[PDB]
Amino acid sequence: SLRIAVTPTFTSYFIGPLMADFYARYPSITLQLQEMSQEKIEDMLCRDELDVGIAFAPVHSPELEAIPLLTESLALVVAQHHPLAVHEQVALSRLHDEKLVLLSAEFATREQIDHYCEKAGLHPQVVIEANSISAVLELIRRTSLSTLLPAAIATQHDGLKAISLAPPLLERTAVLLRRKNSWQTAAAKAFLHMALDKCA
Amino acid sequence: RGSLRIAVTPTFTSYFIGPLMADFYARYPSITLQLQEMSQEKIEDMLCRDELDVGIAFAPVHSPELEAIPLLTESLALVVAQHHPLAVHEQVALSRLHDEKLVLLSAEFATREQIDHYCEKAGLHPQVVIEANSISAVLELIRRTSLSTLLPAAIATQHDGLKAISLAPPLLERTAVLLRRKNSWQTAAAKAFLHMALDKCA
Repeated sequence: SLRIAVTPTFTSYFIGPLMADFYARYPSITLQLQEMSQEKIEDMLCRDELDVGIAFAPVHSPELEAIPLLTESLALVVAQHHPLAVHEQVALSRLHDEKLVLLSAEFATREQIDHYCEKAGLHPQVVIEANSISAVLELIRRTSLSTLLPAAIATQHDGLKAISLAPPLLERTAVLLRRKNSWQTAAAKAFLHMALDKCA
Repeated sequence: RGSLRIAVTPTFTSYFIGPLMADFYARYPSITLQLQEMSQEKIEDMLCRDELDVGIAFAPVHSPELEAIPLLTESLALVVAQHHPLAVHEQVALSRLHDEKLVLLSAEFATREQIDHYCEKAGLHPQVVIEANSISAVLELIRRTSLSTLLPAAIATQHDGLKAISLAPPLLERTAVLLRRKNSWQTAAAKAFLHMALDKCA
């Protein structure tokens, strides 16, 4: 009965493949996956309500151990018919003229976006906000709007492309979390190992 | 030149609201849009407090101060990947669920609540090997395995690698509804949105 929790960005590109592979390898293990804020993941782990979590550094809880997983970098994600979809990379200043669909303020990703946009002197117009990554992706594929999301998400979807931002806007280190000195089951350990191999 | 605050229950995020909002935006680019998926209860509550302009959920509505407009009928289907053994059929007997290993939404979702209730009622107790608090995650799991899930048939249409198999005796059918607080006049945008919502279901 492996209980997994991840911050919202991972749901859109990381966890699906990994869990599918794990299930295929170990069909007898019942899986539970929940996406939620990092704070809630850290708290639930402390209370042994979860076996493994996936979030970002820095971890706020001392009783938790963090193992670097990968680097997540924000890109301008657009549909193939977007004017900028022709480039592989674009200058950060381009954001000024972009009409964006973004995740709402309760998402850590949106918080970081605002902070670093402010820091870089960028204030693009946000015409649409949604509290769902899937909703944002749907909106971008059907319009000429763009969004700011981890580049890894575009790879998962055909009609979407991730445009790297010249001076990068946001880079974060994804981490695997587990409560220290509270030992793991064979399934949990296998899962952690699989998560690392996939990122190797 | 105004704003439009929309709320919808989870299933609509996966097939209905995306196309509708994209069309609305294209038609009225000057209107700022805000979309939030949440439980029906929270949608009804927020509407009563004028914290939303329009909501989409299901009958029956519990709040008297809200007006409901029938939108469409949502029926649960067995959603599988094209390589699923049953993907060859367009319809299967409900008894098939017994042998299915399912990936379902967790207990906090009304959709899961209804699934459990009607399965119990029909004398069906399929094995649930994976639970997730996200429709997207469920879909990704189904695409990559030979498991199946129970979701609105309309979702499969949106995804190529997925097929919705109709259930002989249906399992669950719900009336989707548009919600707006009565006697509290709507903006031009809100009214336009409602009309567009209906046209797309016409």
